[PDB]
Parts: sequence; structure tokens; C-alpha cells
Amino acid sequence: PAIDAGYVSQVIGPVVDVRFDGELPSILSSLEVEGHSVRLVLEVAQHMGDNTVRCIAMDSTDGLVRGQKVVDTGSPIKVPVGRGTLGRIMNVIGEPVDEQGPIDAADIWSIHREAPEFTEQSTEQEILVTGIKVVDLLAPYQRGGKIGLFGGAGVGKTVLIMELINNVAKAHGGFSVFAGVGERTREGNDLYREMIESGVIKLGAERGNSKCTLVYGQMNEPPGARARVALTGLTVAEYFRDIEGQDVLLFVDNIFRFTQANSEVSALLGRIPSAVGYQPTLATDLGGLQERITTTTKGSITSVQAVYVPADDLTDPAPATTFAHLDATTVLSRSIAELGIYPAVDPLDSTSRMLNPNVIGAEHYNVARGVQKVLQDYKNLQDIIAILGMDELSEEDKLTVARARKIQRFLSQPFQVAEVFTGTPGKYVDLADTISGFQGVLTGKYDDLPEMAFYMVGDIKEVKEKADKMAKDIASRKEADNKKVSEELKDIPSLDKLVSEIKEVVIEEDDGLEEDFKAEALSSETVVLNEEGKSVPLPKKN
Amino acid sequence: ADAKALDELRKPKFSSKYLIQHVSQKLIPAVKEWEKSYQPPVIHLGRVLSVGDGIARVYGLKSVQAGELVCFDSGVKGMALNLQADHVGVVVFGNDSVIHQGDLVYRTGQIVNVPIGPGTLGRVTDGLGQPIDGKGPLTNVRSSLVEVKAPGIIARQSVREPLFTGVKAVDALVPIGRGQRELIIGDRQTGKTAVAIDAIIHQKNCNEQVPKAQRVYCVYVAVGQKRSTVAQLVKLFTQTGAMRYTIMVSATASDAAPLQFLAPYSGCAMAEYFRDTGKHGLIIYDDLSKQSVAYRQMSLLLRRPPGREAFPGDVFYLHSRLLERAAKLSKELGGGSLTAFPVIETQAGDVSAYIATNVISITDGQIFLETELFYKGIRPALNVGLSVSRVGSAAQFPGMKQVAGTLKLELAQYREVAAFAQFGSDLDAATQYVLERGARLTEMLKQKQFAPIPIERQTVAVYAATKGFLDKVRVQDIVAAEEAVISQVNPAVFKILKANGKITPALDAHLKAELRKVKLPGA
Ligand SMILES: Nc1ncnc2c1ncn2[C@@H]1O[C@H](COP(=O)(O)OP(=O)(O)OP(=O)(O)O)[C@@H](O)[C@H]1O
Ligand SMILES: Nc1ncnc2c1ncn2[C@@H]1O[C@H](COP(=O)(O)OP(=O)(O)O)[C@@H](O)[C@H]1O
Ligand SMILES: [Mg+2]
Ligand SMILES: [Mg+2]
Repeated sequence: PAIDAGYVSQVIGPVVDVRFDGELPSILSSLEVEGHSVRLVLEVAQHMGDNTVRCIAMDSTDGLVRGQKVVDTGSPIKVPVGRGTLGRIMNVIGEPVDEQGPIDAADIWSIHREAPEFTEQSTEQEILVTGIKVVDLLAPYQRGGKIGLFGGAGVGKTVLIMELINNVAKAHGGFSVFAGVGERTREGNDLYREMIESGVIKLGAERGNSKCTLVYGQMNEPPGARARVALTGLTVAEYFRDIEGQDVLLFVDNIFRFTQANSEVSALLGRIPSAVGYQPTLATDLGGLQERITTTTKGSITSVQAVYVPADDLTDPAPATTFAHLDATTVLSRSIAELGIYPAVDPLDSTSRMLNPNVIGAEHYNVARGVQKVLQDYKNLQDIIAILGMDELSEEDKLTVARARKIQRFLSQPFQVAEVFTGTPGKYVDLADTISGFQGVLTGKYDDLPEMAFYMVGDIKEVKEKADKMAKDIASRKEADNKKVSEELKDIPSLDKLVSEIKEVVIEEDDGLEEDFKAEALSSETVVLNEEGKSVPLPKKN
Repeated sequence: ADAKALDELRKPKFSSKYLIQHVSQKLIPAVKEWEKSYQPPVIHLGRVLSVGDGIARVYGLKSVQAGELVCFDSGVKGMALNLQADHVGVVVFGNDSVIHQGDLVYRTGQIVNVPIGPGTLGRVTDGLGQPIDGKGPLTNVRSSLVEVKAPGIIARQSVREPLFTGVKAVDALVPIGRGQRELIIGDRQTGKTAVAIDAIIHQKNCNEQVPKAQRVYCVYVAVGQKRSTVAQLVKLFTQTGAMRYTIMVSATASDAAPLQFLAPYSGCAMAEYFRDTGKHGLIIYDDLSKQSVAYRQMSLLLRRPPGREAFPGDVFYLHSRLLERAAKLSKELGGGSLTAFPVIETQAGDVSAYIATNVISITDGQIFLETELFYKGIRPALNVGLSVSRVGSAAQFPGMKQVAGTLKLELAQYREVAAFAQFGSDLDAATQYVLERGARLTEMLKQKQFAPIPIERQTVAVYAATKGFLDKVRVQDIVAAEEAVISQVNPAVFKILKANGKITPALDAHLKAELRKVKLPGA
């Protein structure tokens, strides 16, 4: 009971040192703390050298004393996995945070493992149809690929990752795992409630018919919980890939938060800071996590990860390291969003391994490379269009600017998850309709229509449907003069008659503030504790 | 010198005691003659080893909790940040010039806490809950921790209730849900507090008209602000009557940086009393960009490594764990809410800064205040194209939702055709309709300070502007025409719009009729 039970040596924020009098725990082992108000587990990060381990707290350390008994569990953080975890919300350490009872665990897997070996890799490229025009054309996603959405705080990474849950994750017949790493709690509850009303999450005795399991480590958590909850989300997704052997959809919101939470911790682990104040181990911490999110020869994981860029800076140490880990990078820009184009995808900064003539066909490939050639030559003109205007352009170059403003608006589309605040209903556009639509604007079949006919429309049938509505309303602007439903007698009571139908509200005038409130007696003096732990007023010297 | 070699020095290996017993009969006489030069030994109390930079290193304190209120013998509070093996480093909530090496540090036994309750309503406190308004101590109150964890996913619901700001540009275009966070971001001198003051004055007008459960109890937190501005604000709240529902937490620019770092958590804990008891809170963190500068000071003086803008790296968690406590609670937790309005000061319109982009990725929307619209007299200078409120949308006033869908629409085209006509030489006369309706609606949306408008008198004024009834007035008398619309129209039509919530077709006809007998000043 004494040995293999260490005591808290020192507490520095999220970092706890525990001294074990004998039999130190291994690195990555989890350690329970006895006598804390909540369950505080500590993952061993380092052996410090004098029978001391340095640990990372997965909860808050406010309330830790430097003698507190710490029990080693002999294993890493082990979370429940299986088909019984579906329809549940877990935290970093596998506890259910949805009040639906204990989790029916098929197995209890530790969240730490190595990547699949080089012999385990699968090299197969089939396309993932998302129904998004700019995605399916320019940077098409892979059905077992790693997908990164790169964003700069408000450009639309969460709306885009919520549309991919709407479009892809229902036609895809496998399981989904949503790892929420350091995001808003409201979004988590909103996504939890929009899956129950969609039947993706079923509550009660029908829980086994759920298709999504949620792991949430949101931005109110301490930096130890947000640095490890991505590993809890992989472990649930890796059980469905390795043991169950099926195709998993893994959605990680704000993958950069895992890097940021290790950077809040690395300062306190006594490490010299790397470039931009990041932890020196930035590429291998992210590397050891991302190399687990793959498709093996036994199962598949299609991973979509929202990546937040810190100060709209794509050359920052944490976005720049993530770019090498992804098969398809959808870079969302702020200047594209300020032109009203949603999704705010940079067409000349988004890239897919999938965009190869052999992989997607030569008709699809030549449209995407022709769309990018027009948008790049238009970007080369914008220094002169700003200064000299379009009057000084050659008319070969005016046809470039006219076509590129058309395809810039045509890459945007309304989302079925964005209609709750935009009003425009969302359009799923098939892949054959984006290749057909953008090829017509490149050859010149739609130079007749104006620019705003292409803005927020599904396919090229709807540009022509909107060019008429725009044309039709350039004639009709009036003729609402008389013959109304708004005259005196027809449907309308008296105005003073309507006032009596108002139900009067009784205002209780007393504010209801002292209903159940207990008021503790604040003393006239600062009450402190003396050397014997007794509640004593503050003595009189200084 | 391995550890296997030093624990051999536990067991005795001398077999010769000719000076173990020699000094044992001379040690206690030697210690006794130096007793007035010994400070008394310290185990459960603390003694200051070193003080400086607003951080004290305290010997002793064997049983302090991490993050606990410690009290120096000078009467100053501290918080035990890092417990180390040899000392405990505390951060001093006050002036470190009154702490000396050798001073006793006492334990309060409680993690850092502020008085919360009904008796803190009406008062001006500091960043630690001690009242600075001079009218006594805080009675009818109890202590609660300032670092409470935010409610989780299952303890929340979506925002439904509409929490009227009283600002015309806000409640029409970026409406605020009742458990929502909304960033007020803009440059210096752009009416940042003006939007947050008009939200607080407006709840005083509405609390006396709602039945005791829809009342909003505001909390204003000032971090890094001058004391005179804070004192001029308590005078404004006292004379408008808004101080009855408002708590005023103040950590001014002369205060210590740990008092300014803690003041939004102190004020959030006081506003969490109303969230956790089924009432509704409103909190304003005025210059949360000044709270990050105070936390940057404490992290650099603790020699923590600089960051992107020399910020600690955990400066996101500084604001994220703060603003996550502004939630709309579920029905089993009482149904209470807390609405946050953080304020971020922006340098020269650059919203791609570190602290600006952090709070944008925390909060639910933004209220962008443009410094070029503020210089043109368009006040509140709401950047309509960039200001977002999607959580508060589909939670707003139902009658305002009918009339402001076209207001955002006719302003979306107005920014399109003002971008197309940067100079006047080309006149299309179909876009001059948009230039005459867009300049009409901009003059409708600007309002003057410290006079928030009820939502039923604000729906009618946009009803009178998105539709006809104001194309007579050129652009100048529209502010005079709006008060001509509001005063001359029968005030019994404002009671129907308020009680029904929306514009019924019985009222749509009557309000088209009452808007034709308005004496417009532009004739
Ligand atoms: N709607 C308005 N109409 C007229 N004046 C206004 C309006 N809103 C604010 N002002 C005035 O403009 C000035 C700046 O506004 P305010 O102080 O609210 O801005 P702020 O963003 O808090 O600026 P600071 O960085 O100085 O705190 C003040 O004198 C204020 O009274
Ligand atoms: N696809 C979209 N359609 C319409 N508006 C959008 C879209 N994406 C983002 N927005 C707007 O920009 C905001 C940012 O979206 P969100 O994905 O939540 O942000 P972030 O990318 O910073 O996580 C939304 O609240 C909305 O106002
Ligand atoms: Mg987001
Ligand atoms: Mg101000």
C-alpha cells in the first residue's frame, strides 16, 4: 500500500510532480489522485530523475496539496471502445458526460499506441463525393484519405465540417466518430441535439442503432485534457477499423488545439521553447498522432480535420506542420469570405492528391486545371485592376476577368446546415454537374449571363434559373398600390379591440432574489488559519 | 553520487561516538544564547523568502492547496500558483511594496473566491470582491470560487430568448440570444462601451415590465480602464436607475496585473449566481484585450516562454475558460442564462491580431465597429458586412425578423453598389434607387447615446423604412422623421406588437394605415 503509491511533490498549473518511494510508473501511465473533489487522473510525461515523475493532469489541479496520495494504475489512460460506445458522449478519460448511464464496453483500450506499420498501409484512391462544388472540382477528397480544413477564426471551418457530416456521413454506411478537441461547448450540444433529431444518435433502448460516437474535450477543459482527447477519439475510431474491420468517418474539430494544448504544457515541463514559442517536439507530437489516423488493410478511416491558423498565418509551426500529414488540404481564406463567397475556399491554395488525370479522369482534371489557370491569371491582374481599373486591360484580358469573376461566384454554394441563418436552402451538387457547369464557363457558353446569376446557386441549370429571376425583377418593381388585404373592413378588427385581447401580465415587483439564498456571515476581519489549522483572525503586525 | 549510495547514509556506520555525545550536551546551550536572533520556525504558516515583480516566494505553507487564497500579515491577498518542493510562489493581489522578506503568510484554507449573491447587486467592487464604493461591506452574500468549470454539453440548451440590446443596429441586424457570447470588437474610440452601456440601461427599462423570471441582472467588469471613467459610469448607472440591477467590478489601470487578470473571473462568478438560480445574467468584459496584457505581464515576470505576440501561449485558455461560463442552462439546471459581451480593442482595424482572433474563435458572433463609419457620424458604427450573430438569429423578435430580413438585404445590395460606384460620374438610376434606400436605412439605424429603444418601437421604425413611408424625406430629416413616426403613431399599436410578438395581418393593415397619417418633416 505504501510503495506503488506516490505523493504529490509539486504542482505547477496542469503539471504535477509525484514522488514514488519505489517502483516508479512508466511513461504514459495514468495515475489517480486520492482525495480530490473530482476524479483527477495524471498521465506520466517524464521521469524527472530522483524517484520523481512529471505528470499532466487531465482535470484541474486547483485543490492539490503537496502530500496527496497518488495511486498508479499500471497502464495508460484506457477508454471504453466497441459498438456500445456509439450514441454516447465521452470525455478524455472515457467517462460518459451525457447522463445516459455507464458505457457498454466491448473492450477497454489504452489511448496510446503506435502507428500501423509500413506493411499495413493501403494505397488506393477512390473519390469521396461531398456535394460541394469547389471541393469536388479543385481539391477532391479521398474515400480513405486524410482531409484538412485550414481556417483563420471565423472563415467557416465548422460550417464546412458540419456540412460534410450532413452530406458524406449519411451516404457513408459505416460508423462516425466526432472528436471535439478544444472547440465551443454550445456547438457540441448543438451537434448532439441535431444528431438525436436526425436519428444518427438514438437514445434509450435503441442506442445500438446509433451511427456516431462523440468524444468531447472542449475549450473549457484544462490543457492536459485538450492535449489527449484527440487520442481518445482515435482509439474509438481505431477499434472500429482494427477489430470491427469497417470504414469509419473521423471528424476532428480544431486539430491545432491538440498542438496548442501541448504548447501550454511544454513551458511547464522545463523545455527550451522552439520557433514562435511552440514546444520543440511539435512535429513528432503531431506526427505520432496523425500517423495513427490512416486506412490499414483491415479497415478504413476517412478523417476530416478542421485546422485553425493562428493569426491568419499559414506559415505558423502548427498549420505548416499539418500540411504534410494530409491527402487533401482545403484552405479557407478570409478575403474570400469578405467577398461574400461561402464556402470561403481558396481555389489556388487548396490541393488534393486526388486531383490527378488518371485518378479522376482527364475531363475532370482539365476543367479543374483550366479553372485554376483562369483564377491565377486574374490574380496576376488585380494589382492593375485596383490601380488603373479595367479600362486599361486588353480585351483578351477582359475576357479573363469576366470569366474569372463568374467562376469565383460559381464556386460558392448554399449549405443545408447554413440555411438556418442564411435563409437560402442548401444545394447538393453532383460531381457530374460541377464538371459540366465549370466547363461551360471555361469554353464560353455562359458569357451572356451576369456575375450575380452564379452567386449562391447549385448547378448550371440554376444559373439560368436565376438569370431570369434577376432579369424578371428589372421590370417588376411596383404595382402594390390598391386591391389589398389591408383595407378597413375585410379581415381587420378595431385597434382598441385588439388591446383588450392582450392578456395582462402580473409583475411581482420583488425580484425573487432572496428565495432560497443562504447568506454566510462575512467577518469584519480576515479569517485565516494559524499553525494548528484553526480558524483565527488575522494577527496585528505587518 | 547515485541514489543507491545516499540511502546507505540512512543507517549508522560510525561505531565511534566521541562527538555525537559531545555536541549533544553543548548544542542546546548554544542554541539558547541565540534565540532573539531566531525567527520562530514555520511549517503550516508561511514566510516570505523573496518578493518582487508582483510574485512572492513563500517558505513553508505545508498544506496550501494549489490556487488558494493566502493572506499576508500586511492584509494583502495572494494566490498560491505554483507549489514547489522548497517554496510556494504566490501572486500578490495588490501592491507588492508592502510585502517584505520575513513576513508571515497565512492560509485562508479556501481556493480564491468572491462574494456572490443578491447583496452584491448595486455595488462597486474591486477585482477580488472587496467593495470600493465606500457604502460598507457586502451583506446578504456568500463566497463562491472564481475558477468554476463551465457547464458541459448535457447541462446546456440552445438559446431561444432574445435579450434586447436597445441598440437599433444590433437588435435588427446582429440580434443577441440570451445565453450567447458576442464580441464587441473595434478600434479605439469607436463606441465599444456605448453599445455595452446601452445594453445595460435597456434592461432597467425592461426589468420593470417582465414577471420576475425574464429579468436580466447585468454585471460590468472594467479591466485596465481609468478610475475616472469607471466613476463616471457608476454615476450614469445610478442616475438612470440601472445600478439596481448592475454589479460593477473594477480593476483600473493603476491596479496590480493579477487584480486585472482576476477581475473578469471575479465578475463572472458574481454573474453566475443568476445563471445558477434560474435568473438571467449579462456580463460585459470591457477590454478583454487589457486583461490579456495584464496576464502577459504576470507570465513574463514568472519567466514563462515569449509567444506569437509575446503572449503566454495559454492566453487562449485565459479567455476560453472565461467565456465558456456564459451559457444557456438546461431545464433541469433551472433554465438560467448568462450572456457575455467581451470587448476587444483593435489596433488600426487589424482583426488578424492574436488576441482578436482568439476571442473570435471563442465567441458566437461579433459586433464590428468600424472607425471610418464612426468618423462619418454613423453611430453605432456597425460594420454590417462583417458583424455576425448566428446563434442569436432564429432566436430574436419575431416581428423584427420579418422587417429586418429585407433590411439586411437592402444593406447587402447597398454595399455592393457603393463598391461599384467609388466615384460619381456614372449614374444608372436603378442603382440610384439603392443609393437612396441604402442611405435611408443607414440614417434609420444610427441612434444617439444612452437612450435605448424598446423592440416594439424599433420594429415599427424599420417597418417604416424598409417599406415606403420615408422616400419623401431626403436623407437629412430621417432622424427627425423617425421620432415623428414614433410619436405620432398611436401607442396602442406598440402594445399589440409587443404582446403578440409579431406583426399580425390585423396589425399589418393598421400600421400601414397609421404610417400614412404621419406628418413627415421633409416636405
Ligand atoms: N451612438 C453614439 N452617438 C454619439 N456619440 C457616441 C455614440 N456612441 C459613443 N459615442 C461617443 O463616442 C466616444 C467614444 O465612444 P466609446 O467611449 O463608447 O468608445 P470605446 O470603444 O469604449 O472607446 P475607448 O477605447 O476610448 O474606451 C465617447 O465620447 C462616446 O460618448
Ligand atoms: N458556408 C457558410 N455559409 C454562410 N455563412 C458562413 C459559412 N461559413 C461560415 N459562415 C459565417 O461565418 C461564421 C464562421 O463559421 P464557423 O465555421 O462557425 O467559423 P470558424 O471557421 O471560425 O470555425 C459563421 O457563423 C457564419 O456567420
Ligand atoms: Mg469553429
Ligand atoms: Mg471603453
